[PDB]
Amino acid sequence: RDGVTIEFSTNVKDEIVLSGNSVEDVSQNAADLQQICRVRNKDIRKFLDGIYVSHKGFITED
Amino acid sequence: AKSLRASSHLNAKSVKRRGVFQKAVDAREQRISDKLKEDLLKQKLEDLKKKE
Amino acid sequence: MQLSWKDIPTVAPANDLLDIVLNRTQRKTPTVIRPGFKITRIRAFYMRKVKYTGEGFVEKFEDILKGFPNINDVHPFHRDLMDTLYEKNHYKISLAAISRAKSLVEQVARDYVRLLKFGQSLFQCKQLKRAALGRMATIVKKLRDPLAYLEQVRQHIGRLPSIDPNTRTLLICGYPNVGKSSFLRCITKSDVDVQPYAFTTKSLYVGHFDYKYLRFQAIDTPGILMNNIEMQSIYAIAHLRSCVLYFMDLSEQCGFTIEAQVKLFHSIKPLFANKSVMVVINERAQLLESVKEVPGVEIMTSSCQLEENVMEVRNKACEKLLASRTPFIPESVKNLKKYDPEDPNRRKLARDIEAENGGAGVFNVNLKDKYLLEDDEWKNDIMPEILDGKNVYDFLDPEIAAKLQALEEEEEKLENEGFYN
Amino acid sequence: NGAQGTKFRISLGLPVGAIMNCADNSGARNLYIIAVKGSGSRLNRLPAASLGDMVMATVKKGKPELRKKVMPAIVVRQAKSWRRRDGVFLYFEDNAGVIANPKGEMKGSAITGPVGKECADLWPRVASNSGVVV
Amino acid sequence: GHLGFLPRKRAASIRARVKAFPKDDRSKPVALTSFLGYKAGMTTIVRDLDRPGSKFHKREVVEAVTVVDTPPVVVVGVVGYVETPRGLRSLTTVWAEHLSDEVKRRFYKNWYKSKKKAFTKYSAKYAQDGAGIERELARIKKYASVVRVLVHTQIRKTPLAQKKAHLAEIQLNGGSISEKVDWAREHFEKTVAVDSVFEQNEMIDAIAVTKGHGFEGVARAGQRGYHSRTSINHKIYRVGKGDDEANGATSFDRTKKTITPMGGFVHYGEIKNDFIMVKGCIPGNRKRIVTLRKSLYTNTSRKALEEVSLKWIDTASKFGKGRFQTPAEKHAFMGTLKKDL
Amino acid sequence: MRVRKRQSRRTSTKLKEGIKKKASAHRKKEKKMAKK
Amino acid sequence: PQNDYIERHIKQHGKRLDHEERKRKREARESHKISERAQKLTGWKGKQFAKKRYAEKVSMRKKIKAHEQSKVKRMITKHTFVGEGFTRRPVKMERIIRPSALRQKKANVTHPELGVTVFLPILAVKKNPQSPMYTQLGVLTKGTIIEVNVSELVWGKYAQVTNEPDRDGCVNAVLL
RNA sequence: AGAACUGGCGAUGCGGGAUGAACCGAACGUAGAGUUAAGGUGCCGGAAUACACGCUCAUCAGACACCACAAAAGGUGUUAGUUCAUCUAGACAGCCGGACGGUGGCCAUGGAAGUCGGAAUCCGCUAAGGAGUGUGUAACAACUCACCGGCCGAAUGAACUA
RNA sequence: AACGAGAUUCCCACUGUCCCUAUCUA
RNA sequence: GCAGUCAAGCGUUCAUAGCGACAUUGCUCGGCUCUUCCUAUCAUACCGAAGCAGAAUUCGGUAA
Repeated sequence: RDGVTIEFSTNVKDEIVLSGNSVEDVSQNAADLQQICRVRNKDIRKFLDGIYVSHKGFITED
Repeated sequence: AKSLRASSHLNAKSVKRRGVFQKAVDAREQRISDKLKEDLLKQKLEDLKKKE
Repeated sequence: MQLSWKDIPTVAPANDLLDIVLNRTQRKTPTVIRPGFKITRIRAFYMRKVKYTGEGFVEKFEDILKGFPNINDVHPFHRDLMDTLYEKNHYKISLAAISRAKSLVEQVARDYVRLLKFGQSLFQCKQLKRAALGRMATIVKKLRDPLAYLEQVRQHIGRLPSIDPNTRTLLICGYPNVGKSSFLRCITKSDVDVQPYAFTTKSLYVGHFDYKYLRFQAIDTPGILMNNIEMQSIYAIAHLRSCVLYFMDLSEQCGFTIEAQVKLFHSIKPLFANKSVMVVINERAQLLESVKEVPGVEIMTSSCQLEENVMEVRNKACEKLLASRTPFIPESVKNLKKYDPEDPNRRKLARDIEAENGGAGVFNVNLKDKYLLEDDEWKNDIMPEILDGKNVYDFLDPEIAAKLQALEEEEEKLENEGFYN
Repeated sequence: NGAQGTKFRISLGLPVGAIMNCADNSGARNLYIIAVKGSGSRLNRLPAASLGDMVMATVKKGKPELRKKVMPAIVVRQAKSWRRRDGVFLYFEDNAGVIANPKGEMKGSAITGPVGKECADLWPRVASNSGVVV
Repeated sequence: GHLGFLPRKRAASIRARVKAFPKDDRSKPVALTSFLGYKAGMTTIVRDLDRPGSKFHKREVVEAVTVVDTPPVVVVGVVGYVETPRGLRSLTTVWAEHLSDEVKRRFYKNWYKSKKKAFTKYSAKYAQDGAGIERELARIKKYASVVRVLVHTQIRKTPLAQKKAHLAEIQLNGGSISEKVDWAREHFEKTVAVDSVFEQNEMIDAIAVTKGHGFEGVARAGQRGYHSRTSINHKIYRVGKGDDEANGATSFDRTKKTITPMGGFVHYGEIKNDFIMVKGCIPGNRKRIVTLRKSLYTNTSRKALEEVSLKWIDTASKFGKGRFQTPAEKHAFMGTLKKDL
Repeated sequence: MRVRKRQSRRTSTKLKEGIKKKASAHRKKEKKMAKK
Repeated sequence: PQNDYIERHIKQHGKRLDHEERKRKREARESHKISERAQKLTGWKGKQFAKKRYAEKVSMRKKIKAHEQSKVKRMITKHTFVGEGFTRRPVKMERIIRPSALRQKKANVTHPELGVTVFLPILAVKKNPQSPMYTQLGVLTKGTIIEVNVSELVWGKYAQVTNEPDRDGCVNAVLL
């Protein structure tokens, strides 16, 4: 989306960071990124594979 | 069986159409338009046959 | 049938079972009739519904009865194994209740159809149909307990291991948490926990391995101290054509006295007396020779941290279980190396060629560039093959120029003679 | 089951109720078709087999060992004019088929006469028990 | 039957008009989108098949192709259409000032009785510095969202005894409407070749009025045939040339022969000009005018991407049975005859 | 989607008058049931 | 497939990363989706949903109330009985056809003073109201007093029927 | 379903109920004018897209009618009520913390410490904490709420009826 | 026991009855 | 279905003039061929639940 910037987390394995201004842009893009990776016609319990929003937060922490 | 209008197959074919599948047609079109441009010059030479 | 049973149609919990069979008779049969029709069509309507619900419940009940293994008719190991894991009397009580209920439903359907050919109004006929399917519902409502049991047994028998009582087996025994979990962990690919407490394992885990070109199966056990988990082990020792590998911990570990292992070995001695026992050690030393007083025993000292002696125990176990003109080779092949799949430096096969060129079914293999010629400029072969009614290959030979000139001599020998005038 | 790779359309010459000869040295001399495995479905149309199609067929004239049981049969000779991709239309002298298990493995040890090119391509073990191809 | 192909009635004319056109890209060079000829012919080809994944990869396949005769189409006008809430609307057509005898024939039903006074005042309308023609061409370039080319066929170069050519309308899928109308300006009275529209390995959709069978007897009785049908995805196997001998020659056969069979096609003449050898069977019969459009869209599968390597062209006698490719091979096999010597 | 059949709001004269007879029937029942 | 192939997998690899977020949000959605189903679901599914939801309310009333209370501390088309002397009994019943399907022999009788139901055979049809013909035919319409066999076993020998056996399956009687 | 008495139709046109055997109006010579009945006043359609207070949003609303059938209900639709409750000794919501020792109560049993289950289900200490509300571990632990307490500052809660 | 254009069933041969229609003539 | 167990309330006050829902406990004329339509769908399409390891399957939703 126009206004969301993607960088990878250095020194932490298997992490993608989504950052911008609008809540809709960042969060809908996060939702899109995990709904393309649907485990299809299989287990939920057995197949862990997928992308997941580990942390929702702010750019500048105070 | 997946239909002719099955959404996933239409999207997979759109993945095709942005690759090799259009590029070959966009080279063929240039070769066709080239020979079309070549067809003007021959007829213009047969204009200059009478103009001679 | 044979070793395992995963293939069983599921067991509905007697409330949902009603919601399956009764809804299907509402959806699959015609549902709309006027009171103003002929009595014959009203009769035939409700008869068709009572009968169809009859076949409905019977179909679901027959699936349960034929699906579950006939406990006392399978195999002595499995007859007793299911008897240990499940209350065998209750397992036969439950299936007896289904066999009873199916005959009940059959009786109900056969009753109300016979009673239905005498209905005089649509109301009377409706009351009789409602009576029939309601009666069937009452029968199925009386089955809320055995079907709840049958779903749990279906789930837990569906996950049970498949031991073969006719293949070469070897039981792995000892006190709970001796270190026999580490043995099967380091002999085969089977994930068994070595968690530091008594009853970590709760059932018979199986591990397959191959030695001397043969299929072997080593059966891990929970252990003997009586419980359903405990008696599972003992009956596995008793009914399997096997050798038993009783494991001992000559250390501070396990949390049990070695003398208690001696007492237990000599107590359980009668039922493994026929099985040719191996004992593996993972006044005081003299009481190991008290264990040696058994007719068929052998003692071995091993460590699970090293991978050689664990293999040697297997070797002796399998050995116990069995007793119970010149060719033409080109030097271009002899000098050639082996194909290592995880090597960064080797030749690229056609498999990797088609991947690099893209796709499996999209790449066309060039038959050219792979054949040997005098000039590789003429590699891209055209080869006419046909010229004017006569194919080229029939005319094609070496020395055709000299052969043509021979025919040219045969021209001039007929040229001057005067055949062409 | 058993058939190797894709299968392309050739003309249908052997409907249900057709007696073909038997070609292997198993014991049977003839074969009566009762059903064709993997056929289309029209109204009133009989199931029609062709060369290299597994049919369900019974022995009519042969050894009693091969009878008592309806078994799969792969047609090796057609005698109706089918087309090859190499120009020509061809046909054989008689209708013949060979008996096999559902897996596509042959019971007999040798097949007499010519075996069709298409049939020997599709079924590998028929070509293993073949004397003549084409 | 198929309820889409209704009403199952006789068409408006033998020349069926093309219902839809390929889209438009406004960066592509100016090129024609549909072509017309005269379907007459059918013949057999063998080729080696480079279709990977198939049971016939690096094998040889025999197949039936059709020969449409396509003389070089001649441009005699241009039409401009405005985009309306009512569809399209032709606001201005412009012609070529001096048109053939064939098209002035198309404007009359009875040709011989007329004074042949068709475009006399229109050609006299041109007769100056232009002034009004350039005014109407400005009118087209200013407005008119799509621009279609008026063409006609070279009927005399075809062996047909009709003498009367067909007018048509062909849109342009070359961007900038300026370049459309100015391509037309560069092409008045001029002709357009076949291979300047098509080439080998190109999918087309040949449209034709389908072979009339007359009266016939919910599965209803009435008319069978003479319907305007569009058939899509017929691969062009060969584009040919009239002046060039050895059109029947392949990379393999290489004998100097024309694709025309011995004694020509049945009910139709030879070929004396450009042709398209299209795979399969195009609707209509022989002597029938077909209009060849191109694909509508990017239709690339491996049935559209593969290169055709033609191996041999059957030019044996269709009238009778086929035994000889050339006349030369008939009297080579035969020996010499009675009236010869 | 395939839009399914809509119920009518036209009450036929047989329905409307039959409604009145059924209503007056409910009255005669209610007057009797009031006495008990 | 060994024994607990998914439980060990949980006890070594976990459920999912979002398994707790999906579950918690779903249970929080169910408060809406009960109401979203109740205002949709046309037809039979609406009637079944209403019946199940009414049941799920009465059961909850019982849980809460019990907790609050434990807080403190011509042929006949009617069903008949025919006595065992049937073979040549009809002297006065010339053409009164009674089919064998409509003959119910054991009435499902309940005991009034002790709430136990004993399924016992009928011995004699005594007094059917509506018709004194029916007393002689053995018709078992509502209100018929019948004799009950007490072979299986304070008891009363007679029972009055309460159902209409032409409509339902069995004959249901209450002792006097 | 049976009587009685009563209207209507029948031998009766006309206004209305879109339409019509029994529904609402209606004392038929031929005309003119005025006023009305039942029904109506968006347009078809003659007559107010009047006025006034309200209620309703319907994934095929409703205009319908002794308010009669599916009809007892379900609904985190919405508006009115009624009866009990809390509340500036601080209501509901919200996080922050305590949420205790007898005590791992007895049998149970491999392991069951409140939370697999069988029975009482008691004491003390407080501001308040159940031989324990669910999640959880093999068993514990850890978290949770019900019960309090800390900031926060006005309304809120439950059960019914329309 | 042959029969009689008696009837039925089976075995062998034959055919557009059919799969599946296609064409020609009157 | 019959009888009982609860039992929101209403009974002319109101539980001891009585009715009473969901549960629950007692034993027990047929058939050949075509056209169109309906969904209460067997298959094909996409989903949800299920000890759903994979495969296979069971129930359920949208869907003509």
